[PDB]
Amino acid sequence: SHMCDAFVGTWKLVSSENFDDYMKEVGVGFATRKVAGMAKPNMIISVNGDVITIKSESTFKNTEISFILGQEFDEVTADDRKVKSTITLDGGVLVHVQKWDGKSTTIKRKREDDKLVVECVMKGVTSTRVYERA
Ligand SMILES: COc1cccc2onc(N)c12
Ligand SMILES: NC(=O)c1ccccc1
Repeated sequence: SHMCDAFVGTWKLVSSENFDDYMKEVGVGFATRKVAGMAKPNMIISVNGDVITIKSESTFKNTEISFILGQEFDEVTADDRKVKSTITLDGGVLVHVQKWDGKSTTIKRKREDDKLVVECVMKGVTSTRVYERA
């Protein structure tokens, strides 16, 4: 077993709050905000050795990242930013920091009851996205 065990599986989006405002703060343009905001992604998390893979699949886009904790990687986000990302585990929370163009945003993923709660923060704006097992 490893502690990241509790994240592994297939998850479906069940609620979202403030995501349009988060996207505005990140710099996402109108059309992508509307279509991305409509999406109901599944999140598929797996682990093989030290490598964690997170896939996010929707009618809008299918994305995939694989990474080792603490080891930076380059990521093309669903909104087409080219970012430098680092993901760590802090007290049981996956903490994903994206850097680009002198800006930064942080996405936290945590298990709470039977949910996987995703908190996205850009400056003072937070969006909370709740997933449940598929
Ligand atoms: C991280 O992936 C997403 C985050 C937010 C909305 C999304 O729509 N399609 C996606 N793959 C997606
Ligand atoms: N999984 C999500 O819904 C998500 C939203 C925004 C940024 C990263 C992930």
